[PDB]
Amino acid sequence: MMDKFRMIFQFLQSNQESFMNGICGIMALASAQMYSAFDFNCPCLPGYNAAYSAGILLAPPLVLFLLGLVMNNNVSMLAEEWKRPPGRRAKDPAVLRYMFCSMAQRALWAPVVWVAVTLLDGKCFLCAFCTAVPVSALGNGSLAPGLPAPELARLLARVPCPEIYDGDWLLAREVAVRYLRCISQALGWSFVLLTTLLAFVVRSVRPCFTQAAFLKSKYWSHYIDIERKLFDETCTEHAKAFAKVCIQQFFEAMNHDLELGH
Amino acid sequence: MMDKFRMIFQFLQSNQESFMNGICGIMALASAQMYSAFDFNCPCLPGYNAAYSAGILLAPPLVLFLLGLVMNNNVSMLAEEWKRPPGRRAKDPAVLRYMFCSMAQRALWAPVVWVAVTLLDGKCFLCAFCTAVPVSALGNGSLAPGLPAPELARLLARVPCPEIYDGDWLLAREVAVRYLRCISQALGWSFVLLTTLLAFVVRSVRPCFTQAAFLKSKYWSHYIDIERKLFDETCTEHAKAFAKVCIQQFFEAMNHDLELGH
Amino acid sequence: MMDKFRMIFQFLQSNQESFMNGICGIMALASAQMYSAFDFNCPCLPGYNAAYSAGILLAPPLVLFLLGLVMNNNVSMLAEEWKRPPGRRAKDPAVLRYMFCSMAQRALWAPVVWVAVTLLDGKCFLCAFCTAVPVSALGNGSLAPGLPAPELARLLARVPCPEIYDGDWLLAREVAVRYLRCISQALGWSFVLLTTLLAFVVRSVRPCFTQAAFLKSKYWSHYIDIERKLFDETCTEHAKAFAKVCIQQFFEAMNHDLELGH
Amino acid sequence: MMDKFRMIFQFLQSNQESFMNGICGIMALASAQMYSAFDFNCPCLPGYNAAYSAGILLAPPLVLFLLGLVMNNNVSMLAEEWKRPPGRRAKDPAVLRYMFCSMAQRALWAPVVWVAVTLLDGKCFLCAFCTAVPVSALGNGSLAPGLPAPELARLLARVPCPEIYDGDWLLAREVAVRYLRCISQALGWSFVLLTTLLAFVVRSVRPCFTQAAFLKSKYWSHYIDIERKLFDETCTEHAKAFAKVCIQQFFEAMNHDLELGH
Amino acid sequence: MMDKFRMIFQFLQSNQESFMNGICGIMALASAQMYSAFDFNCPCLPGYNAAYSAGILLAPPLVLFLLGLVMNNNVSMLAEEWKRPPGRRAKDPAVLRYMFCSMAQRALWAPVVWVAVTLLDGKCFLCAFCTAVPVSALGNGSLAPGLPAPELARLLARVPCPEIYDGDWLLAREVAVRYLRCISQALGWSFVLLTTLLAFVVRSVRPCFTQAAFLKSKYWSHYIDIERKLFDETCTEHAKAFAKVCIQQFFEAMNHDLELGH
Amino acid sequence: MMDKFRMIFQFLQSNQESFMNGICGIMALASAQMYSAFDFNCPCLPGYNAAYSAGILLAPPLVLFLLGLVMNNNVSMLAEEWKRPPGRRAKDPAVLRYMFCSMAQRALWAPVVWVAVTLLDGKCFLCAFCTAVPVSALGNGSLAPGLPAPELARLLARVPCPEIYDGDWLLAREVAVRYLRCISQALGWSFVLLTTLLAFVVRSVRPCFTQAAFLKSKYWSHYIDIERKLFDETCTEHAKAFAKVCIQQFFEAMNHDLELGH
Repeated sequence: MMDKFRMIFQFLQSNQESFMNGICGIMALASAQMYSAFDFNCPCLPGYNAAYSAGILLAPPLVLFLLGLVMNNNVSMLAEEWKRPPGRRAKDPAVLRYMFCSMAQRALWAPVVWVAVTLLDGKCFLCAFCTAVPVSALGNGSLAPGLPAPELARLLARVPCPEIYDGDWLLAREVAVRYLRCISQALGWSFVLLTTLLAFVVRSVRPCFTQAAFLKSKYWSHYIDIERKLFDETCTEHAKAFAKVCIQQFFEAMNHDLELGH
Repeated sequence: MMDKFRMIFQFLQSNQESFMNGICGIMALASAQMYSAFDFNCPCLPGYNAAYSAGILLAPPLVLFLLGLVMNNNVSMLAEEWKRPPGRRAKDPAVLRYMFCSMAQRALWAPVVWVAVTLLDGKCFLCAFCTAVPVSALGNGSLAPGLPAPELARLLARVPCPEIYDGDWLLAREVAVRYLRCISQALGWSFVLLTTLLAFVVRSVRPCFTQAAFLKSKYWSHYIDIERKLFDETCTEHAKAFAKVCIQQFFEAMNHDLELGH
Repeated sequence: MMDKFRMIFQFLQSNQESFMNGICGIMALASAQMYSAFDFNCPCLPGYNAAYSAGILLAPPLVLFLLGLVMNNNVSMLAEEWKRPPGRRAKDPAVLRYMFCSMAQRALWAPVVWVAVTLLDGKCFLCAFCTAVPVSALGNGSLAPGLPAPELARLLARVPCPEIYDGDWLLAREVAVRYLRCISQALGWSFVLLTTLLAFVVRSVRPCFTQAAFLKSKYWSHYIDIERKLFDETCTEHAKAFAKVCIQQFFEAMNHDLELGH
Repeated sequence: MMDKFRMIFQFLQSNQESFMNGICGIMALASAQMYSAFDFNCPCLPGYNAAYSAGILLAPPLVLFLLGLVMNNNVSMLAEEWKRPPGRRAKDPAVLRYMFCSMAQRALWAPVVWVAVTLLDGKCFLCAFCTAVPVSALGNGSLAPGLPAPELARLLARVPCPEIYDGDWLLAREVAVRYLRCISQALGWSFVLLTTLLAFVVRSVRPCFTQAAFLKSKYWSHYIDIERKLFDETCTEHAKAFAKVCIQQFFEAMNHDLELGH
Repeated sequence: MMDKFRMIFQFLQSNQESFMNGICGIMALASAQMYSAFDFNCPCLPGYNAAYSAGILLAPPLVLFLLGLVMNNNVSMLAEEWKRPPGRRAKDPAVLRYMFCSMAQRALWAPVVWVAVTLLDGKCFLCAFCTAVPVSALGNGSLAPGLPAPELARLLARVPCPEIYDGDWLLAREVAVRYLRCISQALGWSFVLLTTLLAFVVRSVRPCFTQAAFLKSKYWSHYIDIERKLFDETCTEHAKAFAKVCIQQFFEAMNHDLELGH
Repeated sequence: MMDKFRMIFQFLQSNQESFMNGICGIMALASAQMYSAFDFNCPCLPGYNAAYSAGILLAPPLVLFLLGLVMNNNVSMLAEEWKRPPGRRAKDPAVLRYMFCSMAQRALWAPVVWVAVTLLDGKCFLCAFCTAVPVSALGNGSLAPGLPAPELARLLARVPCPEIYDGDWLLAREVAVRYLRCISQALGWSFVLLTTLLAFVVRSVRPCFTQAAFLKSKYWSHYIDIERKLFDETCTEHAKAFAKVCIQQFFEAMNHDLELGH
């Protein structure tokens, strides 16, 4: 099971060449790996499955999203100037609208890798649709020998839980699995395809790439840096002149000498 | 079992990019790992469980909290100036109230990771509510064949202790477990979700972020640095002039020469 | 199974000598390895195979292609100046046609390694043509003992799925496999041969290598570098003169002194 | 068993950020690990246990304490000036009392980690109170079938020694253990809690933190450094002028030439 | 199986001392290792073998050859000036003939290591001549008990495929193998001997080592370096004077000020 | 089997202190290790052995010898000036005879380590003299019960091939082996002794150590270095003045401007 995460492990061990997305690589690479040690096991009960599996395609994604906004050091400047009234805003809506949108496209790198990499291994999908398999399809001389609706859902639904499987009635194990891990791995490619193709279009066309506001932004965020870095200079400077008055008082103020004079 | 902690192990091995929270990463990453080598095993007795399990969601958290306050080098300055009377305080309540509050939000990074990572593996929860499972639910032709209340609590309660399990009466093992590790992993996400969302709000709104007092603080804590660093200069300086009087006395004072003169 | 990817692992660990193709080595080396942890298992059903196997020779290639264009920092400049009308284009079609073509030949290094390295191991090919093997050829006293067409496709088609194989009727297992992994490894060489030989011709002849436009290009792309790098200078410069007016106001504006004066 | 010590192993491997306590980390981290390779096995005899177990909560702690005082380079200066008569002491009792007390709180970091980490694994506690377990409690249809007092102590007392356990009479093995490793791990938390909370109070209040004597101390210990470092200068200086008289005598004193002159 | 390639692995890990051949060591060392992970398994059918084995002594060699020419940065200069007409060639045939020949003797280091290291392990040779072994030689009381020609080729030919071997008729397994891995390892030495001895003669005698043309060559290839390296200087220089006119326009052109003036 | 080569592996990993022999350590250390992965297995047939074993004490040595001459960068200078006529030789026979002899004593470090390290493990010797063992010596109640000459050579000769050994007739296995690995390891020491002792004599006496010609040599080989290193200076110098005439033509020659002028 180490394969899905040990890969980025040496890849992390490989080099130190990246960007903000590589800074996102600090987190989401763990998201490529955090799946590995976090186990998965479904109740194999009659109706809980379709509830439970939807838990592991919506919450842990949404967590990794919101942990992207708070993680970067900008939201206050947008949060601060939004709550204030219009007019008083020292920034145009344009620089707001852009700079707000350039937070999403750096956050979305985690919650798409953690929807691929829990489809390609199918576990998330297996416990979610096993209740409705066409049992007549490849059923070893099938025909549903008088089987009812209840007490068959409790027959099908165990399929992922291996050692507690009921038996050969209208199914083997290795044909009900290994046919739901096929359909799953079809979505996993026909999903990641559509997303990356939609990564094309975005850059390639447009949405708030105006040469005007891009300039004002990068100027501004560059300006906050020099402000913080420079304020410390005046403090340490202005403080240095102030310590000399007091520290000297400790000297010449205990005994004006040492008793250890030989 | 190495997975839960070997992950941060290479992640620790990964790089050296962090902050005070990464300084908290020095500790709490161990808290992500300290769970790994510290075993867990419940008494599997009739009433001790619900006592014992609450031991491992309140004490070891609270320890990691208080080890956060004492660990950082500020509490004296707050502790010193609080015990003194008002008026004599060389600092406003504002700089107190802020600087005191900026100790919590750096300490709380340990005691939330050690409440998630002992819910997602369910062991802490399993030995805490096994005494009340609905045995009729998925009970293999159930009906409670005349079973009493006592001598059934001692029947259910063994469920986590594997090799000492009684038997198939109104239960298998792999259906009483693997249904309490489902409910547990639901809290683990619906908890970590709520917390991180509440990490949003805090930064995003406010609570003592006033531009006034933030300034006075960082100036002040910057000032203590130069004071300590500069005091050593005068000492080593003032001492250097003093050693010359005595060290010379050792010379010219033993024999004023060596007998080894050839 | 680590062999196919652990090789580039130490090879990655080997040194840091490469180029843009070695920059492509950042990705496609993973493509040499990403096959390793991504499992493969075919439905072993009557007609799905020839559908499913074609999934793993066209989609995951095409993904690695489009992830090559978006990955490099040029497509905007081509995308921007293409949507505009002719005439307004500040660049000749020649520099366009070349610079556009020099994106393909840096992208095609991934989608040819991931068509070799899923033929040489034959798994992709095995589940794709097992339905039509000449069963009379090496069939252990063959003759098709009255076997029909249906209920034989479901007999042949299981061949890759080992533990669920039907039996010795007109076949053993280790002669239906180990004869489709021969034919496969013949394409894998007679393919990679043809491609590399076609890598010869390209460089060796020509296609838009004109000394004129190559010059204008590398000049231009060199020019964008100095523009971005130099703009930051004026900002940090022009900003530095501006901070001094405000930062001084914080000083001399809180109390014009400290109450901690002893 | 490597877990309890392999953790600090990579943690030691982690970084090199610490202080005098981290210098104590040089030793006590081994004390976190020295437990690992030093085995434990109790006599499983009738009365020796309660003797023997008390051996491994008092001696190996007390050793790690005294190895803390001697390890640091100060005790002579306190030991030297204590044996002398009062009055002649070149230092006030205050600087003595403080500087003596600042040896304990750097030594106590070892003998509290080696009392936690041999309670949380319970082995030290198991062989110490097995002689008195309430056998009627969870005793598999108990009632003490005429069992005497002697020849039952020799029945209970074997409980930790696994392969030499007598048998099922009024006990199984996995219920007499796994109920004494519960009670133990309760002290281990309710102990480490109380200690760390008492680490709060100490810093937070007081005990010889007077601004007067703290100054004189750190000045003094700073002074011993420059004295030792500077004495070597005069020696190597004063010696250099002295060697020239003799070393020249070796030259011009063997033959005033070489016979190898060609 | 790691031995054949893990050797160069630490040898690669050993040091970084080599030349263009060591640059070829970048590739062919993989060719010493690429054999390791690329499996081998022959059809064990009547006539395909002698076809199939010849596949793995001619194609994968020839690939590693052509990947040597394209890999080095010279073929264009030869390819460019060859297609042109004679007379216009700015270079003598001598510098052509030499410089063209000094491409082969740097490429031939891969396709001789991959013909040795797939003879010394004999697998390539075993599946190629098993159809004609003298069965009477060491045949355990032989005599060919009426065996025909067909239905014996299908008897011999299975010999490499271990678990599907027919049986003891006129052969054991461990005497038909372990006599074709002897004859093979004889060629492997009597081949590598002849080649290295022919490496002697080449250097030691001659073939286009003329002092005249060697000079003109190394001068020329040295000249292309300074040309490329120096062209970038004029560009970045000539561009720097050009950016100042436009970048200033962005300034003073948005608002000529900031609205954030307090 | 890793022991014979894993030793030099960490020894190689040990340090980087050596000379030309250590440069030979680059190769022959592999020769100490190349034995490890190159298998050995003898035909166990009646007469081929004494042929085959002599293959692995003469060819692979002789290869490592000739790979020593060609490997070092001197043979041309000797090869060039030997083919020429006497008189024209710019070097005395003395400097020739010495410099030629100082190639052997740097090459002979490989072909003596690969004759020791395939005697001390005896495999090379076992398959070479098993055909003539005194079977009466330690033969478990021997006497040769009417055994003929043929059909006994095929009885003895299998001895190294373990699983195909015939049986107990006049021999066990573990007494025919483990008496030919004794005699072998006697030569291995009484050989390496004689060689190293002959390494004494050589240095210690003489053979072309004349102070005259040693001087002329090391001067000469020192001179070739400065010649090659210095020639590149004039080229890059003389070329730099030449590029400026042409590179400027590319500028001012495409359009004398850019159309992108805004």
